[PDB]
Amino acid sequence: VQLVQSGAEVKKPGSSVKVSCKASGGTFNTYAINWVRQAPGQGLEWMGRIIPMFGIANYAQKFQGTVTFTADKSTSTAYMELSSLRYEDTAVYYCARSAYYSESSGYYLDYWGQGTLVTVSS
Amino acid sequence: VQLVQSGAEVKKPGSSVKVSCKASGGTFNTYAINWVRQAPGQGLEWMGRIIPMFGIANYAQKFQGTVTFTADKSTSTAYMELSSLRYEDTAVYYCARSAYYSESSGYYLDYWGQGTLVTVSS
Amino acid sequence: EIVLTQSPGTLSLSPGERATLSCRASQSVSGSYLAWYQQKPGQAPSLLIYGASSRATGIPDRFSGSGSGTDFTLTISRLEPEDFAVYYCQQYVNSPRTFGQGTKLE
Amino acid sequence: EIVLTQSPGTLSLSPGERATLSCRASQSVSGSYLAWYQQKPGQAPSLLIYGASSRATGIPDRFSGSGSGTDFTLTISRLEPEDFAVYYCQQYVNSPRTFGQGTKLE
Amino acid sequence: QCVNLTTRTQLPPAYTNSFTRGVYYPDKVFRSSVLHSTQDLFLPFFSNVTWFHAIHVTKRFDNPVLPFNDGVYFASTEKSNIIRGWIFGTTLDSKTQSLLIVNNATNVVIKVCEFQFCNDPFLGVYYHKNNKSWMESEFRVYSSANNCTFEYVSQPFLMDLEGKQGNFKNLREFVFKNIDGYFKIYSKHTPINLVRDLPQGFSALEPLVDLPIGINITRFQTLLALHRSGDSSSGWTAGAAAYYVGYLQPRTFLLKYNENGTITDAVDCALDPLSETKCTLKSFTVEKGIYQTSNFRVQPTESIVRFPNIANLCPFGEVFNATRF
Amino acid sequence: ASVYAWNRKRISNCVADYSVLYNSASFSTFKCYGVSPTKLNDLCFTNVYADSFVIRGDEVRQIAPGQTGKIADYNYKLPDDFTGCVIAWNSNNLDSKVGGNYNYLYRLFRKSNLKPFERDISTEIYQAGSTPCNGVEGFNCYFPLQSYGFQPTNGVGYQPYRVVVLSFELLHAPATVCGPKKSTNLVKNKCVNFNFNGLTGTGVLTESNKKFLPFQQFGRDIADTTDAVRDPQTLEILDITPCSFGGV
Ligand SMILES: *[C@@H]1O[C@H](CO)[C@@H](O)[C@H](O)[C@H]1NC(C)=O
Ligand SMILES: *[C@@H]1O[C@H](CO)[C@@H](O)[C@H](O)[C@H]1NC(C)=O
Ligand SMILES: *[C@@H]1O[C@H](CO)[C@@H](O)[C@H](O)[C@H]1NC(C)=O
Ligand SMILES: *[C@@H]1O[C@H](CO)[C@@H](O)[C@H](O)[C@H]1NC(C)=O
Ligand SMILES: *[C@@H]1O[C@H](CO)[C@@H](O)[C@H](O)[C@H]1NC(C)=O
Ligand SMILES: *[C@@H]1O[C@H](CO)[C@@H](O)[C@H](O)[C@H]1NC(C)=O
Repeated sequence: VQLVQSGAEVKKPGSSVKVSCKASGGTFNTYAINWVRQAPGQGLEWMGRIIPMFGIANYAQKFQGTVTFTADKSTSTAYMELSSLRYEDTAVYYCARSAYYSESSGYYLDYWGQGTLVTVSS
Repeated sequence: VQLVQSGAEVKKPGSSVKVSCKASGGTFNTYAINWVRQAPGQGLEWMGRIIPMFGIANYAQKFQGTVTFTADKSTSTAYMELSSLRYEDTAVYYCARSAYYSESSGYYLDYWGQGTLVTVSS
Repeated sequence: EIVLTQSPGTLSLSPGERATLSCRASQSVSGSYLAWYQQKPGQAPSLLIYGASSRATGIPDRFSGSGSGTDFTLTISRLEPEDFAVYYCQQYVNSPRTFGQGTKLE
Repeated sequence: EIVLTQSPGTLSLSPGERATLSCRASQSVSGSYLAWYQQKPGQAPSLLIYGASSRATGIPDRFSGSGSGTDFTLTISRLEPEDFAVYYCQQYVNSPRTFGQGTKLE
Repeated sequence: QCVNLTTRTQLPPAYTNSFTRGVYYPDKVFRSSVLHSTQDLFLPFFSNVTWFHAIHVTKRFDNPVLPFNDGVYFASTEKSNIIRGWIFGTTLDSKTQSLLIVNNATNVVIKVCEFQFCNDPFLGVYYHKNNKSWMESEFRVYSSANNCTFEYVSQPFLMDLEGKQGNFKNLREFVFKNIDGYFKIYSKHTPINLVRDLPQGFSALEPLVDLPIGINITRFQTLLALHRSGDSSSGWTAGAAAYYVGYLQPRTFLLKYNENGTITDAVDCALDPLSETKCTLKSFTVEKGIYQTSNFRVQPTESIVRFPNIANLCPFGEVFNATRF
Repeated sequence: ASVYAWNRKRISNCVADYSVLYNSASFSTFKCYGVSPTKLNDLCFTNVYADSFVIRGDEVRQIAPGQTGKIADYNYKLPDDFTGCVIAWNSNNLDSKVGGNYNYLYRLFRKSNLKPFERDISTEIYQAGSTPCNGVEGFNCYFPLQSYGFQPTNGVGYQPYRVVVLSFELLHAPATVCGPKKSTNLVKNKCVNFNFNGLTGTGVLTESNKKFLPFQQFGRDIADTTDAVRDPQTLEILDITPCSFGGV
């Protein structure tokens, strides 16, 4: 219901970072969490999804090998790791909901966090 | 848009007559055709309506059994038949179009023909 | 069956002031299903208005309805000499749709 | 890979009227696997619709989808000033859940 | 629209015996040079057949309704084949869908739909003196049709449709069987040279076609078509028409098979003890000698009940309807 | 046909090319109910009923089993137990005419709902008021049949979709319509599992000199076992013999 996001990251180019999306109670087990880039002055791009219960993370062709997805079953916190800061990697990453089931075959993004701004500096 | 009809009828009393109101293209299907007596030196009297598409003609109590309404789907022409010439049947018959559909304001005579004169002679 | 009586039956001469020619019915007109008509001499009637006040294509908005219930008004800004035709009312309700008797007949 | 192209890129122009936002895809959207999103400036997108026309919790039914095949409609029946926001599409049919380029962006 | 025939004289049907007639292939299976014994519906040898004859020589149309047995044999001795189909419908009043066979010169149509069939069914064909042609101008059988369960159509065929008087050139054999709402028609054509006699010829009937009626059927009707040179009902010329109707009864039947696979000959085990010993021996010739054939037992007239009945009525009502259990 | 006058045709006594329709894929909606797009489609059907009607794109969803709407309750009801396919494809070029084509009609209002196969062709004006209509269209009287008015430049939701509802019941006892049945080729001179026209067996096929009658498929010799069988693919009669076996 509430998915507060980590603060803006001061990451010099080439330095790795890990975002901290925080799940409310009952959020990880029932529904999947998906990550979208939301590049500055541009559209939304689907990086991938994370099912915390089964630890399964699958990524799109573009982002493969460049980003690492992890989730913590205890403390209910979602993480996204950037391998290094490439120059175009500046963005406002977002964590949102999914369904990943049969009866509900709608895998839409129910609730989105506030967002984290990564850049060369602040 | 233009409804040329019959002009004048040379009918000795008791002799039947048929009127030939001509509908322009797209008029017969979309709109019904209505007939008005317009008796000489007198007012306008609604004889009835012809629904051409479904061949439905319904009459007022006064004119029932004395007049026949027919319409030709091919050639788009409207016809009205008088059973016989009674003495009061002299008039200036008029043909006019109204919309049966309720989704557009209708049932009011949009456009009228020139008029058909029935008399004892010319 | 519904009856209609137009009240100003005849104005012999043209003084050009606005005239509020009227129509009245035994049972109140429902949903304002009434229309006015312009019948110039020697010619067929032409639709002037429909509903209660909705105007018509090619007829200027000087012709103005102002009716409700027993719908009773057709007004003009000024009375043109040429524009002096008998004006009729016909209800388009389920009744026989028998016109009024005319309000501008010389 | 099923690309989506939103057709009215800037039809809004501070709109005061109902809209006809569109989305079209290279291969037809199978089983209405599309969604819409409300991205108010400076904030995250909010889900507006799922399936083809199924509405959302806390979003009024004035927002109406009307799509099939190449699902293409988001219709705001009565447009509100606060409701102004770039609107996005997303297809979870075959695609790696890709999005469109945004239709109500200044 | 149905109009019934008038002035038609009625006479009781003649009784003739039909022997070694109406046997048909029991199964579609091919058998070559094998003697096969099977139990199937078959016309008994020397069976009584009701004989309805239409002879111009009032004018003797004889096409009455006949009850439909599980197996029906319809031998017709007609040179010109004036008969044009049969109505296999119990109600005949559009209550239920009915199989209809109609033969016309222009086309031949078979239908399984409900129709207001006439009480007496006939097809009218007319001839004109100035121009020589025969066509059916009367379609009594077809009336209004409501919603139909199954619809069938048949390939067009051309027939003379002209009345003939004389010795019948050919004999047409028909077997009608309905099993599980599916109707089987068996057709045979045999040349004959007899004025009205049933010849002593073995015949085997192939299945012409199989159709699903889809309803329970217990009655069938026969349609006889008239040829005419006023009002049509009052006066007509019958021509020469003879048709025989027999009812099949299930019997064990011993059938010879030739190399072609057509039945060479068949014998009825049940009528004759000699025939039954043939079927037990599985050969059409009996070897000289006594052979244990079957078992004889007597069935009973009635049923005697010898347990006395007490006047008192059992108090099951006491036990079942008791206040407290 | 128009939606109110839904046209029905009976598809009877013919094999059906179900596979080619799938291959065409000219249809936007292929929602099949009960039969599904499968081998079950390519099998025996007692009766096939085809229904055609040109409807609104938005109303295509309505004509599904257990759904309600104006088209559903006033023009063509749907069987709740419907076993069949609903196809909708765009006829925008074919069925839209410049200035609108007002020939296709629909029933906005009707006195009650309709039965699953009800064809109401009545022109009687719907009455919603205490006043009887008496054949004059007025207030409290609104014509049931209204014209949809398809326009060439309009949204696809407001563009025509031709709909050919195909009803297939699944009992299949009459079997008047059947699929191609996926006939194979001949592989004689080797032991094979043969199934010529419904009799599964094991044996080697060879040329047969026997002349079967036209109404006979398979042949049985003495002791009631299959000896020769006619494949109906090319009306060819083939002799069945067991492949080699014996003790060691
Ligand atoms: C004729 O048929 C009847 C059955 O209706 C049968 O009882 C009778 O034996 C048959 N033969 C004669 C000569 O009557
Ligand atoms: C000619 O034959 C036709 C068809 O049998 C028939 O209708 C017609 O009455 C005959 N005679 C004339 C004079 O046309
Ligand atoms: C046939 O179907 C029609 C269509 O609804 C129905 O009115 C009728 O009752 C049915 N039965 C018969 C015997 O006509
Ligand atoms: C045939 O009769 C049986 C009687 O048990 C009945 O149940 C069945 O519905 C009937 N079939 C038809 C097609 O009328
Ligand atoms: C099949 O019938 C023909 C006559 O048509 C006959 O000559 C032949 O001997 C029969 N038997 C065969 C081909 O085994
Ligand atoms: C089998 O198919 C071929 C090719 O379509 C055709 O020529 C042949 O007549 C078919 N056989 C039958 C019995 O229909």
